[PDB]
Amino acid sequence: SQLEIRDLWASIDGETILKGVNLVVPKGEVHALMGPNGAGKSTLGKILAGDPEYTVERGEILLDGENILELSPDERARKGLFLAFQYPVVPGVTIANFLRLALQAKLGREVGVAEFWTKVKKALELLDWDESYLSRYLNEGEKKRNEILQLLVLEPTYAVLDETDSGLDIDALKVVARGVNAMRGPNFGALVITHYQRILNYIQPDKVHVMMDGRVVATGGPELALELEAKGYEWLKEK
Ligand SMILES: [Cl-]
Repeated sequence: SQLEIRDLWASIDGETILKGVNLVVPKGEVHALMGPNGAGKSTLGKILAGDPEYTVERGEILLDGENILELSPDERARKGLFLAFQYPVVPGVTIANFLRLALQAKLGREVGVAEFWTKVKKALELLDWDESYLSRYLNEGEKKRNEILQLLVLEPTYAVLDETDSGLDIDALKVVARGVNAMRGPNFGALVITHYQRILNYIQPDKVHVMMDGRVVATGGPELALELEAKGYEWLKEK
C-alpha cells in the first residue's frame, strides 16, 4: 500500500551522503521531494533506481511490503517501480517500435499489434496527443516526452521522477505534469524530485518532503513548497 524509504544511510566515493532518510509515499498519492542541490534528493532517486555506484550502509526500501534494495533495476521494475528504457544516439527507430520494445521487456513476452496499439491509443487519449507522434524517430523536452509515453504504457505502480534537470523549462515541466496527472489514481503513487517549486503548480502534491544534509528535515502540504519558493532554502534551514 506504499513505497517506503526506511532509515536509509548511503555513501559514494567513500563519503556518506544519505543520513537516515525516512520517506513514505502511499499508493494513490503524489508527493514532492525538494531540497538544495547536493543535499541528497537526487542521490536518493539514483539509489531507488538501483545505481550500483552507491553503497547502502543501513536501511530498507519497501515496495508494497517487500525490500527491493537487493533487487536489480530490472527486478524492481518487475515489482512495479518505473524504469524507463534507454536507447543510444541510432537512426531509423520509430517511437512506436521503441515503445513496443520497452513494453515487451517490462512484460517478459511478445506483445502483439492489437495489445500494443490498444494500450498506445489509450495513453494518447489520456495525454491528448496525436498518433502521428509515434512515427517520429528516436533522437530526431523530447527525451521527456518519450519517457512520459513509457510511463503511461508500462503502467508502473510507483514512479520516481527527478525533474531537477529540467530547471524552469516550462514546456518540459508541463509534459511531465500531464503524464503524472494522467496516471493519478488508487493504483499509482509518485515522488517528484525537484529543486524549484515551479512544477508543483502543474502537479499538485499531497505532501512535500524537504531534504537537507542527507535527511528529511521538514514535511508539509503544498504550502510548504510555496513558502520555500518565496523565501528560499536558507530560510527553512533556520526555521
Ligand atoms: Cl543530491
